[PDB]
Amino acid sequence: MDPSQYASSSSWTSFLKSIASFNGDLSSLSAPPFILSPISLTEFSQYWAEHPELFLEPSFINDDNYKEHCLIDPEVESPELARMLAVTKWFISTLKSQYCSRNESLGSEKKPLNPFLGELFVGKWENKEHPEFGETVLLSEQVSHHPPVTAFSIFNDKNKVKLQGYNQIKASFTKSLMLTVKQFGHTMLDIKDESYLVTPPPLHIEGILVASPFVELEGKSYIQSSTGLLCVIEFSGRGYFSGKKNSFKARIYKDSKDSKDKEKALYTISGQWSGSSKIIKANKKEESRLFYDAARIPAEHLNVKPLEEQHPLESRKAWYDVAGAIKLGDFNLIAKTKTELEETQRELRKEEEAKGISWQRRWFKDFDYSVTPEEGALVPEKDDTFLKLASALNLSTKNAPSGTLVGDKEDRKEDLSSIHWRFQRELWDEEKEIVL
Ligand SMILES: C[C@H](CCCC(C)(C)O)[C@H]1CC[C@H]2[C@@H]3CC=C4C[C@@H](O)CC[C@]4(C)[C@H]3CC[C@]12C
Repeated sequence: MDPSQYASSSSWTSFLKSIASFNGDLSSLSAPPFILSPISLTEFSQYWAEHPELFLEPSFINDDNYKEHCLIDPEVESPELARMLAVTKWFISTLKSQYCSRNESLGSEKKPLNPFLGELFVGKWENKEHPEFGETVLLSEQVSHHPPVTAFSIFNDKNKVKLQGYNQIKASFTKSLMLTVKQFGHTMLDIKDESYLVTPPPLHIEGILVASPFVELEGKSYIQSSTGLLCVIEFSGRGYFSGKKNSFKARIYKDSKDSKDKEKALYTISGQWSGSSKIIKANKKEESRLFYDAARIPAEHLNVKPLEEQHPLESRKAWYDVAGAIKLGDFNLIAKTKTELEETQRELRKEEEAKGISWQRRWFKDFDYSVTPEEGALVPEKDDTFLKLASALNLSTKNAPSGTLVGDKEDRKEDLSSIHWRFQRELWDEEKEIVL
């Protein structure tokens, strides 16, 4: 049907009625074919680096050239600050990819494919037009199905820029049918020997009643550097804190302590992350400059090998039949193909249980950060980067919502684990089957 027919359709009405009985698992809802996306969540990891030049920029800034690598402030105080400004610009640049890509390619936000345990998605940004850049690799793996958890790493060996992280969510519907989403997990970016800890923001899905879903961000995100510098990004939409949707205000401080006083902000950035934003240095409001305009720089999609040469665990290869059925809009075929894949997985889980076998993750391992870890689990190292960055930001190391600070209600929750997924580069180095 035409999108103008979605909202009043029998299918959508049935879907909305099933929300009143939501059990916490989004996959239990009856999503009509018109609201389905043929893209799996394991693919979302690619949204962290669709602007290759911004991802790598920090690695080109040093003590001898930093003032030439800060467009909005050729008088920037230090290379550490120039790099924080670059990391902040990169982070803001990821937002349109992360949260607006389906609206552009599908017409609205839609239900992504729920990845199967073990699902992989790999590719690379060859950066052919920039030999100094080198190849940037993406590795994404579904490390959990119950609940869904995606782990990923994006790395550029040539310039020593590496990123790793994981993601999972908890969702709930309000009585007004707003889908509230809390993200869990964090991402770490290493620029040579300098590190940055990034926490994703909470969000909500609007437009459910009218069958035209879209994401709006809320809350805050943090970017804590090993240099002590901290960027605090606050999100809002429509009105109340801004005159337009997809808005934000970011402030960079010398350290976490200073972030307690907005007046101590070294720079203040404001605007729309899906559009343009300006930056002000100190309190010189009369001298604002353009910081980033998402509309001027088209996203660069990574190179993925043809389906013909993909391993059975690779996302597009595995979901091929379902994706085809979704594109055809065939109700019965979508049900048939999806059930075939998911039933096969259920059978595997039951077999492993009967034989006393467990599923082994491929390139990531869960590290128990709790004081009393499981006797067989892996434990963090001495100079763990996450621990030092979390300490500097006074961030909870428990499995609380992303960005939870020590002492917050979520951090004071009883019997809360502290297990975090970490990339094991050695496992990729010794990979014997998967290629790019
Ligand atoms: C599961 C729901 C859709 C449910 C639709 C329904 C209720 C009709 O089935 C989707 C919609 C928006 C999706 C998020 C979009 C962006 C991101 C950022 C990425 O880095 C991690 C995944 C995440 C949080 C998506 C999760 C799934 C979401 C909420």
